[PDB]
Amino acid sequence: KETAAAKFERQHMDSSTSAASSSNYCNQMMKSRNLTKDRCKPVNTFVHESLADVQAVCSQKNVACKNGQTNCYQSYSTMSITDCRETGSSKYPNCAYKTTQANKHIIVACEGNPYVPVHFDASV
Ligand SMILES: Cc1cn([C@@H]2C[C@@H](O)[C@H](CN3CCCC3)O2)c(=O)[nH]c1=O
Repeated sequence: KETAAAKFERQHMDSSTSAASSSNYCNQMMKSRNLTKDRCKPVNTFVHESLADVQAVCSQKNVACKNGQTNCYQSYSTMSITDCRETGSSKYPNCAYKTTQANKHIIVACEGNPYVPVHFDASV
């Protein structure tokens, strides 16, 4: 069974590229990480930093989560990320995405022992 920590890694980690992420990136990545299986997931962010660096965000700047919970943390440094957002003409099962690379602070929710990222909240 997939732990919440594992699901965060599958959905949100891509340390293998620094972000040279082509226009193709989101179409390929959303599919291979199984985010287009039951529907087209509308919005999803991939972080291009080490797992150690992203996990360390759980000990960084504590900020309110969008849902009002208090277990969110914003990175002190900007990180290389790619936002994937569904196009208007995207129709399941042919999920289509706009790929946008940026350098931004990430906000993640953390839980558990060890205290690790389990949700991607936002980038700022
Ligand atoms: C704003 C933003 C949201 N997401 C997320 C991942 C997943 O937690 C979220 C789905 N939310 C669930 C309720 C509202 C939307 O899209 C991202 O992956 N990147 C973002 O920049």
